[PDB]
Amino acid sequence: MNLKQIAKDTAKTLQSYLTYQALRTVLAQLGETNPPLALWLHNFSAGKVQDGEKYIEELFLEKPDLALRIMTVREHIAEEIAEFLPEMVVTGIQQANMEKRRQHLER
Amino acid sequence: MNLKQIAKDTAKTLQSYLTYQALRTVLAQLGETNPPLALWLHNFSAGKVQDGEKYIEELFLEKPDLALRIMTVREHIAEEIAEFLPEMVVTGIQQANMEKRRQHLERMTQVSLSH
Amino acid sequence: KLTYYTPDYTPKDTDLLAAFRFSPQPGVPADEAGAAIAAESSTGLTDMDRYKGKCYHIEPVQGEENSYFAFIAYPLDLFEEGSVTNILTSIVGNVFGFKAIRSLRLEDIRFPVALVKTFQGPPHGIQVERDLLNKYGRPMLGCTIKPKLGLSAKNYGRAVYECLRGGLDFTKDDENINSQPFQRWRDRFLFVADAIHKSQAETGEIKGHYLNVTAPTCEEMMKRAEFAKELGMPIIMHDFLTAGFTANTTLAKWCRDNGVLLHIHRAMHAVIDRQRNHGIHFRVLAKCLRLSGGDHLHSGTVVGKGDKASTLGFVDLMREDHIEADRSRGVFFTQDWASMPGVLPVASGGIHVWHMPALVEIFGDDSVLQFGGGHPWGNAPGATANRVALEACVQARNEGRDLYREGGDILREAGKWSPELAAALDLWKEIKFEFETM
Amino acid sequence: KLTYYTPDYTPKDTDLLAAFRFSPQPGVPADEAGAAIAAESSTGTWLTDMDRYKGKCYHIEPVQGEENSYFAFIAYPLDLFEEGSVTNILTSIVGNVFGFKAIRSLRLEDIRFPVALVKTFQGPPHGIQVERDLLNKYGRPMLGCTIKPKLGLSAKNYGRAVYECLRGGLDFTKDDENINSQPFQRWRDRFLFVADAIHKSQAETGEIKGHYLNVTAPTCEEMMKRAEFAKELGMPIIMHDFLTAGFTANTTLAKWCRDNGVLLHIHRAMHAVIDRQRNHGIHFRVLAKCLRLSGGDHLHSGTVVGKLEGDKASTLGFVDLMREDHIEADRSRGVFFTQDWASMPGVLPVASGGIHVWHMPALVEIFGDDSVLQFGGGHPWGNAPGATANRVALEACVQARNEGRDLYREGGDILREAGKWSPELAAALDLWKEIKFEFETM
Amino acid sequence: KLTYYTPDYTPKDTDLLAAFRFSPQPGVPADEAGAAIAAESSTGTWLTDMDRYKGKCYHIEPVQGEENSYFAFIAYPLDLFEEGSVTNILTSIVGNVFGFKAIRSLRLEDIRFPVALVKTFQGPPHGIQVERDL
Repeated sequence: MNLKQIAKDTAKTLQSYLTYQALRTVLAQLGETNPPLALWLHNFSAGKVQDGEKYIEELFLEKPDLALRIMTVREHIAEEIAEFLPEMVVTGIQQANMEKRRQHLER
Repeated sequence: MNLKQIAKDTAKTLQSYLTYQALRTVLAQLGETNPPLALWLHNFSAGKVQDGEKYIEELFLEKPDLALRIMTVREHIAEEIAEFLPEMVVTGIQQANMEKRRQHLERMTQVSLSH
Repeated sequence: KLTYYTPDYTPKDTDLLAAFRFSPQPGVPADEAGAAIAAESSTGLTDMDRYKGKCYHIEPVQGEENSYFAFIAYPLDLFEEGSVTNILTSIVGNVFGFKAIRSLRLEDIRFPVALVKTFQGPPHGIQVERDLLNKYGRPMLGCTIKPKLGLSAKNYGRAVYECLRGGLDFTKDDENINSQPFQRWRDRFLFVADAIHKSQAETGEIKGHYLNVTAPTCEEMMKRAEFAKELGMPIIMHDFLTAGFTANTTLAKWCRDNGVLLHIHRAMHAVIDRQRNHGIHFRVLAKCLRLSGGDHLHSGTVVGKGDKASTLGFVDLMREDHIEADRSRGVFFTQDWASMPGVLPVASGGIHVWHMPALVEIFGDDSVLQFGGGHPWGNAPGATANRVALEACVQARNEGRDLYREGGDILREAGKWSPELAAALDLWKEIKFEFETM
Repeated sequence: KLTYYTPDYTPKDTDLLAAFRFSPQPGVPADEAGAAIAAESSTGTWLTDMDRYKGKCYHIEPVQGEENSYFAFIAYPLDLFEEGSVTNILTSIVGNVFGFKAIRSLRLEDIRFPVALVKTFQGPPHGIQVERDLLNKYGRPMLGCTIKPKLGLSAKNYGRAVYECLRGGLDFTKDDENINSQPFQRWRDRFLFVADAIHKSQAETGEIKGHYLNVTAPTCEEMMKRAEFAKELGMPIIMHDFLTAGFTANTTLAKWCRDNGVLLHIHRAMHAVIDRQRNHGIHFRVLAKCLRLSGGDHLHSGTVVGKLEGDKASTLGFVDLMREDHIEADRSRGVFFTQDWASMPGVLPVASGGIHVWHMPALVEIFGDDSVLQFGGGHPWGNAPGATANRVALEACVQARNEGRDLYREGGDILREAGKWSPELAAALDLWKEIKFEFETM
Repeated sequence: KLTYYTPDYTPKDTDLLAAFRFSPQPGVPADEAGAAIAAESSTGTWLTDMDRYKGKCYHIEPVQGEENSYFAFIAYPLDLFEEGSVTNILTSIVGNVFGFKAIRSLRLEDIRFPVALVKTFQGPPHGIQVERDL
């Protein structure tokens, strides 16, 4: 019951988070390339980030080019870092669980 | 493309979110054994879920048993559900992205014919 | 066998050490490469054993397959004293063209203390410079005018004055402005001089502008540098790379002779230091500028991009007297400077005000925070915003506050005292990502 | 709303032009890139008519074959650039645009200097034609050679070796490019003894001799101190590392040379750091047009036979670019824009390193009469015989060409025959028992 | 409480070293002398870390045979000395320390110039090898 929809939701979350990460990449790439558009994008985006899939839908209605672009970026980041996350979140929590238990053992 | 940075962030965010989900697991299970604590933990954690280690530091200052319990729960979660993750994210993103482009192509041809 | 690969040689202190990263071509053994790189950069009646450059350690860069780190030792005799030019020519001249290597990149160099003692270095450097500018206890503010040409020197001069009177310490010449048909250099100098004199008097604070002396010929560069000296200007700037090390080494000695601070702009650096697999990394070049001469050096922005780990490293390298090897920060060998003074790192480009508390905590009081463009109210209020923002941060730190998890508040709070700072912050409605709770 | 990408703009003749090749990052469209590159190098800020100063990106095309690689053409107003200053040209073009986060890689491929700008530079202190009249060498390429080893050799002895060479029938000799003034060979001494070798050998051969003295130094002051003193000795030629020393320092030296009528050899130390990689940096083709402009009479173009194809076409191209007065744009030889020089003199390409005698006929057929064929290291009999060998081989080659023979198809014989007259040339040729591949027959 | 006599300090390579021989006046102990000599030639005044600049007297031994004669070894930070300037080296080492009322006699015996300092001097305009070729 748990793990099935625990992982299901976490996937939808990761999806949304990479979209934010795709946005912040397109921000910086535009930060140098087109300050005007970069400024516009940043202001428009503020707060929206919550849902990644709803965000593209919203951005499509405003400036479709930029919506498309983020889609290709999020796709590129996923394919190129996804395989490596399981070997990091596990060993990141395991490194945090051994370290915090050391603090409790002394004090 | 600064993937080294984008990986370490998704790791720390996923870790901060697997701390939140570990809290949901101990809350629903302790909801049947301690109604007063199921509300106590709900009150204490309200709006503090946005950081995994900022949450644990404050819970160690309150009840060390509750802090270690979440630590082992989030330990179990990642060791279990993390292996299937990447397959889901990518195919998920690609299924969605392909579909959003189709919708864009359908909104493209609807503006093409009206021109 | 090869006498250029000596796997047991322990470096003498007086040696010059170099760390290269290379991919050898299919078939080429690593030891052969490290040895050829050693041979070519050094030498090849043979009591020559003194002068040969030895390759004394090779290792594989973790992760990256077909990547090697080669350490080479050079004797103190190979290099002309005070010559950064000859240092380069001896190290980088030719080793980069080998058909047996797919790519070579120079990561680090340990300049021995005996060689360092033969360079002037910064004409003043951090410590001294403050005593001269009378600025203490905080990083120094500067900012870049925009655009370049299309502004009559009278206006550039008016624009500069707006900024210095707004509460800044420095303003800068757009780096590709030397002397073009519609802004001849001597005019710029006059009007910039006048902008300093006015604004300094009205504020009671030492004001500066990095006048851009960079020129076609050495003769011409000195003409500019010292007419700038004639005006009583406190600081001039130089594009050390596109101009050349020889041309600079020159200017830096002049600067010590005339007590004029030196602002070094790192133009063209991306052509060399960008690519991981090939070229010279910036940490090397940074050391060479410290060696040649310069009081400021653009170490680039930190808060954009790994960048961090590697940047903090060479910031340490251009500031400190002793630097412990620490590979994780990019520091390949321990480095002494033997009381040669440090160069003020300059954080340039891309940064607006929100970055302020980050920039303070990362860089500290010995840095220049350069702010090239744009505040909705003009140059002066922009300069005021950025000053208050900074003052607010220095004090927040000194009181003991956490500039990472508190930066937000620290600015929003002081934001209620400067309406100019208020409008600056208003411009950037921040984005934070929260995951779907409840 | 991007005014930095103008696909219809036809460039004015007085414009500066630049061809970049780039790999755009995932997501970035090509026109966004070319425009940003145009903006940054020019104005870039984003009541006047600024239009004059804004540099325009006027054409974009994808590289044939290569995926994710585009050529970007940009035009620059003549007003953007300070006169005689390559430094400023560089800082304006290559200053910043290479660092873009939205770019995987950037390589500058060619620049069209407008005649109107070319006219503001001195160029070579003498250049090909003048220098022949100065040295009295005509009708053949010029023979030089490098002495090995570097240090670990006293002035008296380096000088001795230089004499041995020049006397053996060579035009030129050169300092190792990392020889300036070290703890065991201070320049003042190297200069004394080299001068002595020239004077002696010159009187003994009855032929103009020269050695490229490396005035490359730490400061402009020091660099001049040496050139000044090489002049005092009546030396006809000095060398300078334009890249590691820098362009400002060079522009200075090249003027001084014209004022004192001293020939100026130019070694491109550290060029490989910039020009090696196909995907990033600046191509040597550009740096050569720059070295032409700043100043210099010779320039190391590297050999064309050690390195293989595609260097060939590209090198032939820029040899033409530094030699001729008008160069037709030819993409196949890597020449992006038609270049004029408005009677600015040509630079002698110098074919350096890794080449021995066997290469001789090839070198002559490729580079022709206006070249300097350097020969550093080694003949079994010493410097002089080695020099003689190389010299006779050359003389034999020129005449064989003038007689009308195929230096590719007949190179072998043209040498073997000449070898029956020079035992030194024999010894050298016989040192290389050459390899040929025939497939199995019968 | 004398920080100018440090018997355990092992000299750095970049240090300047100096060996004095002295006769201490009746009453004066040898360590008092070597320390004063160290102090005077260096800082000598008696919130910072001055330690860098203080010249340390690091070894003392009596001259074999000769009674009332000691060797005093002193180390000097590379930073004490102006470059190429023997004048400054002299003024720093032999400037004052020879006048001490608590000393019968002082003789400077040898100096170890560190390679790091040697490198700041031009030295002989030509020197043996060059001059033969000349």
